[PDB]
Amino acid sequence: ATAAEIAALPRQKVELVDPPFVHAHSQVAEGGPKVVEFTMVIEEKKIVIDDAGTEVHAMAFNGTVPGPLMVVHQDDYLELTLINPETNTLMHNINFHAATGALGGGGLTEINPGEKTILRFKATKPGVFVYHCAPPGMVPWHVVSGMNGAIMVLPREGLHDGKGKALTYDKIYYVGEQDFYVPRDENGKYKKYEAPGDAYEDTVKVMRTLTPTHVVFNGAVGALTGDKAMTAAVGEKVLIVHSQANRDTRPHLIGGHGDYVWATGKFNTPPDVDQETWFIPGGAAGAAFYTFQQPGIYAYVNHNLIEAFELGAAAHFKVTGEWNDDLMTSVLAPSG
Amino acid sequence: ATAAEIAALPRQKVELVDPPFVHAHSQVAEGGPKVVEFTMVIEEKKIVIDDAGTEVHAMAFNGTVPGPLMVVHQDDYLELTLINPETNTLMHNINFHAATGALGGGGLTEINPGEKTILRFKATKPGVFVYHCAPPGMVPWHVVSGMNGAIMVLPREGLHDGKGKALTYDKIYYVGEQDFYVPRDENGKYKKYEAPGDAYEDTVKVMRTLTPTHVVFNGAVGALTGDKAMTAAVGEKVLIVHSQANRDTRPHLIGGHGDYVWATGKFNTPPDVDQETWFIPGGAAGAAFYTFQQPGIYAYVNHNLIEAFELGAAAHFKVTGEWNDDLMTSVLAPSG
Amino acid sequence: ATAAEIAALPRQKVELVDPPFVHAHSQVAEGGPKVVEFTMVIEEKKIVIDDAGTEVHAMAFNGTVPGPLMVVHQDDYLELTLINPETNTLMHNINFHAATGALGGGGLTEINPGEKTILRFKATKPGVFVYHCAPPGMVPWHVVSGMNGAIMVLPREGLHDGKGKALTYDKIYYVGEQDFYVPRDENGKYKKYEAPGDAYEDTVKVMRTLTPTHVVFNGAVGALTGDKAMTAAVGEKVLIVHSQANRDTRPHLIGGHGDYVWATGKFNTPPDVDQETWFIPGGAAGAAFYTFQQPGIYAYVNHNLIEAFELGAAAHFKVTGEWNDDLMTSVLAPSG
Ligand SMILES: O=N[O-]
Ligand SMILES: O=N[O-]
Ligand SMILES: O=N[O-]
Ligand SMILES: [Cu+2]
Ligand SMILES: [Cu+2]
Ligand SMILES: [Cu+2]
Ligand SMILES: [Cu+2]
Ligand SMILES: [Cu+2]
Ligand SMILES: [Cu+2]
Ligand SMILES: [Cu+2]
Ligand SMILES: [Cu+2]
Ligand SMILES: [Cu+2]
Repeated sequence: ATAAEIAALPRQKVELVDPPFVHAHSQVAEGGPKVVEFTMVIEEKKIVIDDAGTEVHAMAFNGTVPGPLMVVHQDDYLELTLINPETNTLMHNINFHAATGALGGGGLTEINPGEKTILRFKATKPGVFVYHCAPPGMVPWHVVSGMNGAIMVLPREGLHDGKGKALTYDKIYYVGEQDFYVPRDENGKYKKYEAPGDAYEDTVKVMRTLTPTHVVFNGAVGALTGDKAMTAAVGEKVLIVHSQANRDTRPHLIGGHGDYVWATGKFNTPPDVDQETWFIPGGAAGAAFYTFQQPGIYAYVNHNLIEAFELGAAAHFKVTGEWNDDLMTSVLAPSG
Repeated sequence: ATAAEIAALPRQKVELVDPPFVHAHSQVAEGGPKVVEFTMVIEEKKIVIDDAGTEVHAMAFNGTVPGPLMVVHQDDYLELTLINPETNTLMHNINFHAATGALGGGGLTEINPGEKTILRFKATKPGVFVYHCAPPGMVPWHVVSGMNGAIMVLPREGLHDGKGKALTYDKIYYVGEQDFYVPRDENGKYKKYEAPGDAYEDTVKVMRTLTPTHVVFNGAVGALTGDKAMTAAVGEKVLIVHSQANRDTRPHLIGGHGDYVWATGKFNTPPDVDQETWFIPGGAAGAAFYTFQQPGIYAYVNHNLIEAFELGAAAHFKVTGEWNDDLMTSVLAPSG
Repeated sequence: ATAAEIAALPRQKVELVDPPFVHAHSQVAEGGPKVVEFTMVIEEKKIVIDDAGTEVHAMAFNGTVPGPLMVVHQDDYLELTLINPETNTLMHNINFHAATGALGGGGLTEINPGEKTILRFKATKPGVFVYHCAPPGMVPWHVVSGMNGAIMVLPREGLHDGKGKALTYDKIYYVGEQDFYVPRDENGKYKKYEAPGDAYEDTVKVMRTLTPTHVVFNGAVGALTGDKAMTAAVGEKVLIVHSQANRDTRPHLIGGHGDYVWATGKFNTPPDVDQETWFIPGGAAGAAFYTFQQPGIYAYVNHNLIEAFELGAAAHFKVTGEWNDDLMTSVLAPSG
């Protein structure tokens, strides 16, 4: 496509929504190729990641951890206006694993506080992909400070299983998993810092142990529980998009399954089926499609149970509906 | 199926056998759907896991670590009678990754010492699946104390390769891999405790490092080596079911391969072929099919060689038969 | 084939080249089955792995880390002459994951300093496979000292996608990833030893932590950058073979993708497509096929960014050619 043909394409401005929600979109593409426009302001901010009050000097796209999920269709163009407010102190940029060239866009988006840039790339490959900041000299630090998210490039024809049959979800949720490495003092207590820079040296030491102090969904322990628990109903089809820009994870829906799982996150790669626990490597996004068959509370976790229950990697799904005794029933309740 | 149709289904009691062995079963289903009945008594007991007398207060389904392998066919019902003797001191339950609803059955099987419960679930998805105890608030602890196992839900038509060609094994083994986190004193000696709960705090501290002190098969270092090595003969087709309820593993048959490997452990997902080393994520089970071609001793290991030879993740296969010089031969034996 | 039939097969002597380059070969088999001959001399030498002068007493096949990549075709016979110089002090052998029998050849190739041996095996399974030393009693040690490599067993008819379409690469590179566990003194400084055996004890304690001090490509930090960066040009098809003999890895081409990826490294297992980041379990090799579309410098890393940018797992690709504004363009360059 020439610059003229591209400039002639229709454009649609999209308003991003905070994770785990996803902005309105059409599973099946509307018309031909479009230039989808997104805008994100980078915010360096202090966030609390657990009930104890542990602090992290986050570097958040659109002000959230993970950054929001941008959705486009294959062969559409994603035009991102990225802003780094003069209130920030570090240089930032963005790298789309979905894009091709200049380190995923990182080599063309280096912006200092008080600057902005607009990047456009053709979404040539369908699937879910990770995106993260990557400043030459402190890549891992920025990413484990929460500066990452994901995008979804849907086939123009929507989703299908490995045999041509359509897969249409009723709901979609984006679970961004984050590994945090918070310094501790001699008492084993998490340390606090005045500015993000102050924590760098101590943090790097923790990072080198390759042992995160916290592994959380949506920026904090329990962030997707209670009133923030995700929801569904028996019969409802749900697509759960999951990303981890730095460390491996192994998603598992307790009480359920991944009926169709694109574990590698790429739609032209047939999804695995009837999965109990799938695997997403650090630096990637994956997606699972499931039709709920039983009501009740479900937990969605990274299945290294220590990471799930001791480190923070557990979310909840509240599901309404009629219980199915054929699928499961208590013949004899706990009794003497 | 109607209420009457389900109640009319044949009920069959099956006696379990200890791992790595598997109870008698047929690969191709014999007759229509059945309600297969199993009973397991829970045992809390101290076990030694290495040659240094290191102890673990194990929580074992049916008295073994891993728990035994239950085998049923797709659409059969698995009805488990779970017993927690008055001699035990902890609460227990069971979570079947193969089941649908109530956290895999955990929310319906919480039993205190002196109680029993009967759970029935329809095995709707074919594959090998992990099962483990999962008491709200103490999941990882009981799981890494050995309270986990697996089940195999065979297709009613038996196993087949990605092309539809049947795969019939002559024998089957179940290797359950366990990550243990044993506390050590300031001198580096593993500590001993009077009761399970006494070790809780120290153990959780070790668990948080995400670094197991031991990684073993069948509950102890060397449990499947020497005189307890598994066996086979040249020409024999063997299915090796492998599980890890909490941590990733990478099985490898030294000297052999995984001719067909359902790495995700699910039969409707085509198996990978000619595998050197496969990957099973924590929270799942997988299965490898291999036809032995050469006689001799083979080592079956988790291929992070430190976990295999330093931590204990190594088993052996003793194979009888005639050597094949076409496949391999020493043209010049070691010499000056 | 009988002994006589094999002895009648044509032989071909191959000259090995140092990684990341691969010795001359043909993608499509040039003629019928033959006995491909290779010779490697084991070199026990000191190598500096980082810019801090950190040393490792390496055990290297053919004098390099990783060992060179041997290329044959399915059903050819690989005849390796392994030599252990009198100048060496340790016992060595070789285990081919691609071979069938005697622990992959390790039980037939044990050679003391001043000895040699000739092993011949039939490459019956197509794909990339790991090969490494495995001295009963100290396995993990030699392997994590750099004594491992890989070989490639191409289909007779060359490479194909999942649908049978031919995949012909213009260039091929072999990246051997290595996890090192270097002991430190009480000041956190890496220690040096005058003899290999001298570091054994100290090394074993670091290995127990399952936390490498270094994770590198081709034996050292920055080894595959600058004067050793891999090259290509827009439109060129490149196959990137990657192996890890002891620990998991998740390769990612920054700015690009893995158009076709045999993640398990086995050719009869259909490759995944449009990959952002793939996964290779410790004890295996994988291969990715990509056609560069953009010029510029690309980074190739193990996508646990701490491992890549802090521990050393990073390589570079220098690509010449013209920039493609359709795929990516900076609508608005960084500005006020
Ligand atoms: O099934 N996860 O506890
Ligand atoms: O070749 N097995 O370590
Ligand atoms: O997108 N590679 O860091
Ligand atoms: Cu940034
Ligand atoms: Cu950054
Ligand atoms: Cu990245
Ligand atoms: Cu229990
Ligand atoms: Cu329990
Ligand atoms: Cu579970
Ligand atoms: Cu050696
Ligand atoms: Cu060795
Ligand atoms: Cu090996």
